[PDB]
Amino acid sequence: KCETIHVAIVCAGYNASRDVVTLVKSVLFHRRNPLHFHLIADSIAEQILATLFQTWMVPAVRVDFYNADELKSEVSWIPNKHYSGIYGLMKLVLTKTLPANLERVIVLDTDITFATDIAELWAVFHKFKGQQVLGLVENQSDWYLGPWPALGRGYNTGVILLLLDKLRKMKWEQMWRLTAERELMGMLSTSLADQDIFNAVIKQNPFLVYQLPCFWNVQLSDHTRSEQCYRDVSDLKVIHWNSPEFFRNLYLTFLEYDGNLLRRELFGCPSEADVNSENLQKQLSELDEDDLCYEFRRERFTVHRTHLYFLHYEYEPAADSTDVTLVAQLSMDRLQMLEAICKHWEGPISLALYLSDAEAQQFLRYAQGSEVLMSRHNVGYHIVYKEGQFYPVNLLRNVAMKHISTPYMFLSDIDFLPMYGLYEYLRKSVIQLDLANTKKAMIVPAFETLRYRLSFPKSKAELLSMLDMGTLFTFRYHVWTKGHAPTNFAKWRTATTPYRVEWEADFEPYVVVRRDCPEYDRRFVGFGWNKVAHIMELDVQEYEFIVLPNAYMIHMPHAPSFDITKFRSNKQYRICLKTLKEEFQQDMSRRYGFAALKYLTA
Amino acid sequence: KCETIHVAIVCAGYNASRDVVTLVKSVLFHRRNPLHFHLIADSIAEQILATLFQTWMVPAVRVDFYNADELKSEVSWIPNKHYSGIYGLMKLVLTKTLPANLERVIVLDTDITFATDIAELWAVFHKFKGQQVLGLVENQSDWYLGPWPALGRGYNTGVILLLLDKLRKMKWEQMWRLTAERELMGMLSTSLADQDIFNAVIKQNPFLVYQLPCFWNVQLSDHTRSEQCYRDVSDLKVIHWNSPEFFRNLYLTFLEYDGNLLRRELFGCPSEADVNSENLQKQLSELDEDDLCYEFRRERFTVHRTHLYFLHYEYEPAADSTDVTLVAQLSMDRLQMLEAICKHWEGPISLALYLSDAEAQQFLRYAQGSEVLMSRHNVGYHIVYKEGQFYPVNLLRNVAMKHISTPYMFLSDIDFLPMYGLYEYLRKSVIQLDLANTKKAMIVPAFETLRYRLSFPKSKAELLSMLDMGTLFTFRYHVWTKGHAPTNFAKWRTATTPYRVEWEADFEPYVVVRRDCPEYDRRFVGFGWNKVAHIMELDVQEYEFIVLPNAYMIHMPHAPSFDITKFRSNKQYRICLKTLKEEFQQDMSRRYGFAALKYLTA
Ligand SMILES: O=C(O)[C@H]1O[C@H](OP(=O)(O)OP(=O)(O)OC[C@H]2O[C@@H](n3ccc(=O)[nH]c3=O)[C@H](O)[C@@H]2O)[C@H](O)[C@@H](O)[C@@H]1O
Ligand SMILES: O=C(O)[C@H]1O[C@H](OP(=O)(O)OP(=O)(O)OC[C@H]2O[C@@H](n3ccc(=O)[nH]c3=O)[C@H](O)[C@@H]2O)[C@H](O)[C@@H](O)[C@@H]1O
Ligand SMILES: [Mn+2]
Ligand SMILES: [Mn+2]
Repeated sequence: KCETIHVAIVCAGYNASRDVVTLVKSVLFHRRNPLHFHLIADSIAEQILATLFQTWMVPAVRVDFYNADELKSEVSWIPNKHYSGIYGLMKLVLTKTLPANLERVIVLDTDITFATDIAELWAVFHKFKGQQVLGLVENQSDWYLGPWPALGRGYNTGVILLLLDKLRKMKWEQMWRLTAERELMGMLSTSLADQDIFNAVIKQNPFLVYQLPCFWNVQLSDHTRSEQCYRDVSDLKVIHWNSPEFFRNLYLTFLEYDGNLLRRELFGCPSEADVNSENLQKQLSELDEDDLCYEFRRERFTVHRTHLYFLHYEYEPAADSTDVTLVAQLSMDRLQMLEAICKHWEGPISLALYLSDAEAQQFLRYAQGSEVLMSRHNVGYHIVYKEGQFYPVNLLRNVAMKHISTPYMFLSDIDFLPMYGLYEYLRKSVIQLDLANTKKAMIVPAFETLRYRLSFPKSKAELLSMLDMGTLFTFRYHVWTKGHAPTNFAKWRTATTPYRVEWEADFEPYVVVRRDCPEYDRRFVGFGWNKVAHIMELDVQEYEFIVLPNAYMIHMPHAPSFDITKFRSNKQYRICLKTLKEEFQQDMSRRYGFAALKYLTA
Repeated sequence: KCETIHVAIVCAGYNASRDVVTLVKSVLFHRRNPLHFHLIADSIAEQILATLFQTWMVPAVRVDFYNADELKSEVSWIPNKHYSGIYGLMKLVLTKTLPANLERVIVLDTDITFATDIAELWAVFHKFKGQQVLGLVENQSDWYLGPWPALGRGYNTGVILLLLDKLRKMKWEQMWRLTAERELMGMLSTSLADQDIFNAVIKQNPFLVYQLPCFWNVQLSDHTRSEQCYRDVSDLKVIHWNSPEFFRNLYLTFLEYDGNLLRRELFGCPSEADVNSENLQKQLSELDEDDLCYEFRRERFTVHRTHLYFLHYEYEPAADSTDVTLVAQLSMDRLQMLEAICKHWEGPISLALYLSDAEAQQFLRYAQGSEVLMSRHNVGYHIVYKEGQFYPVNLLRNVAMKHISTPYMFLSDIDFLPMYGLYEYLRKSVIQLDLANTKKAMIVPAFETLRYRLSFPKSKAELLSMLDMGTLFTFRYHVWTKGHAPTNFAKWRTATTPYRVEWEADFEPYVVVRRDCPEYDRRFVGFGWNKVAHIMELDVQEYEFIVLPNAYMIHMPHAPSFDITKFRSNKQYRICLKTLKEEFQQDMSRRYGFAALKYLTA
């Protein structure tokens, strides 16, 4: 009843990571038995998938990872032309990689979707007889009908059933190696990668292959002409999207399905105790539900499913080791800023987007449909899926900061447009002020405007002229000047060299710091006191606040978010935010003692 | 295998409508057999549920409605104090209301959630023996332990299994009527409404009751103390939320589940042909997928699940029959306007919100947590659930217009704040201009501002002064003046009486019209040409555009929506919008002929 079903998936890259996320969602939507995933992945995919499954907390799912690079030398001698690359040749060597104590496994591809319970496919293992060990579905295309030799139409490696014990007893490694060498002696190339090799083995030993029903692998490829195979669309099971209305709706069902709905244990089967799940349960049990601020404390320890590098990412290390990454976080309603930011900052960017699955797909379509975003590869998109009622601003900031590729980071905001050439200016400033060997934070002055149509200045003199004419203002000039009052804009107007300032109450500048800067406090959600706590923690750790003369950023106006609108620092939210501020002050007093006394009167 | 399962639900009110939506979602998430819902509902709930199920298009679900008011006289003689009111006493008379050809039924309450397949509960009907006909779960509270007499702890009417044929053969009506009369001779009142009466029958004839397992009705009431009943939380089936962490997560699973995922047919069972579903399938099949504008044409005919009156609504007819309803539509990112609008317009408001299920719950929490929104009952919230990629602005406008309660409607916008007292001014203007007997549209001048902090003028003179100082501008003054150019603001500055204007190219004012105004064209989605087509249709039907002297509205600035940002009338969206404009012009030429020739050069 609770028999563990083992699924082996080969993943490599960010696109493959998204595809395997979709496949795992499809499998979990129909599962009824414990699942053990064996992910053969390179480091790029391994980090993403490990973080995703750690934060996902799916009950009765055990995930293990295997170094795909170590297997490259196993297939480095086989030329390949399939778009999956060398990683497509690794499904042959799974018997060498998977643990020796495993008997049966279901090998899948990243472009597979499940419309039925995977236990039904696992039950097919009971029907194997004789020496049949590879459960394969006959190819639905005329590719092998005349390519690599195959039996009949050939078999498709999109879904495979393997009996590892029998393959190991029969020395599958030597068999497939000899078959591949013999085929490559004349073919000299592979058209469909290891799949072709599979067919070659099927030619030599047809008795090893068990022909599964066609509806276990519905290949929607070009010129498929398989209408008879899926004539009964109601009873279709597994779909393969190998293409370079019901199917579209089914795909969109899982592509936009909420993954947090999968955090429910399997009935009748014990769930293994995970450290993160146990910690979350203990912390939530410690919280008092009678307290009026229960929601905020619950959101503080809430673990959000995080998908690092949601889009393709590339980066090259800086030769001078002084590179700076723009760090910001945003929700969906701020997407219009992104392109503008990409037009101002030419350096690496690390963003944390708080999107739902539907919003994640909308953002993916927007990014793939935008020339500006597709022309830039050094922008890191880390999607933190929505959960709870409040906006985890500090959690998003921590996610963005932790996954940068540069020694220094600028803790900017998505609503702020920087000046042109600020990237090179900060790269020079870190060398000039020697931030590597000192605890110094370089403050970038913040300005705000109320006009959407703005002629962005190309120099500091033009910015001063615009300030004189009343078009621009210092940030929060009309509401709360205490935030940037210690910036000393009056001295900044005529300053030609960076100058040090001192911390004051409610100070919250925008700082360029090192990679190892202390993290934000996750206890603050929504709007208010988010950056004040971080600036206080910076000051208590002996950080020197330095204002640069020739740097500035302008806060473009934005409609109030639902966070502000609902919890506009009034009534229950104001009381809870004051309580959180008091708790943070108490923790500051306890942790550092004498060095943190001056913040009590702040 | 495909046996039809009949579920009887009593619904009354908007809160009950939301609850029954949640219950239906919970039932459909676990169903495996055809479902036939019998909804005993009053007109208020009947309209909402009929529209919701018509737009929902759930396969293998047959919904029928029964007049609950006609049954009131059947229980008008029984005093009741339960918060469900007289509608709570109707479950007794279901045998009188349901069709005589039905044998077995499952009676549910609006506060029920299903965590297991309802076919499992329907299979319990096979286990009935003897004269046991009411499948009930013993009450889990000490309410009946000492109230109305009961057997043991009593039985809970949250979930009932009825054999209608046997009840009719045994004359259940007379039995329960006599039992209720005898009990009320001494009790004189009902504490738990018909439930108490049920228990009384259980006292007289205990052999009629079949005691279901406890986990078929898990009552989470106050002082429940039933930990033993749900000690195995993994294998819990039906939850009753009769209260005035796993349970919370389970409730939020269905409260925020996407209902459009339920539009999948049951495997192995034929689906009945519905007129709306057939029309949608035919229209989508007619559309060419090779056309680059496939998405827009698909969205044109897409049927969106509509939930009329998502919150409690009250209204009183105007004595003079000249009342005007502010009609507007908005998405989530415009919620901050609502309260402001409620501070300006004291009359009835009809709004159409394009929210997802999670966004619907967020809006419900915001509205229940806001004093301004809870103090106003004449605001109609019609939620149109998200589907597709584009914003159905015209569909939302049609939904808002069609469900107003007043003879006249103002086709305003959510981004526009009206002047104080505009409600009474328009109520006087409709009488002054005699819009009842003439085809006249009263134009309200539109202005825009770029400053979020605005001192709203209390008179026209102050508005003129603000215009002179450059603080305010006419709407789209800096971008596209053609939209409100025919408004003739120069004449409006000194005008003291309403004056007629003439239609011009791309004219798009904001008009007060009658209830029977022609609807918007649903072929336009996103942003662009949405109101131009409606104004052209108004002009081609001989509507006189009248500008009022002492009326104005100010367009508060807003961050660009994702619709503008992505499809900012550029590239593919611009081409598709131009194509839609051309098609609308062709339809205008064909439908009216000579009277529509002047729009070709527009
Ligand atoms: O730096 C500051 O001075 C202030 O910045 C924000 O306050 P504010 O800008 O008024 O409010 P938002 O516009 O909601 O916050 C801006 C930042 O939050 C993000 N954001 C986006 C969308 C959303 O709904 N909520 C939200 O907080 C934006 O992407 C951006 O990074 C913080 O919430 C304050 O705690 C802080 O004092
Ligand atoms: O009112 C008008 O005359 C014009 O409104 C919009 O032009 P614009 O104001 O630039 O764009 P929006 O800000 O999208 O229009 C305001 C309306 O759009 C609604 N809205 C809200 C949110 C959203 O995502 N999309 C959207 O269209 C708002 O609720 C409000 O009713 C349309 O693009 C024009 O076709 C229409 O004629
Ligand atoms: Mn901001
Ligand atoms: Mn607008």
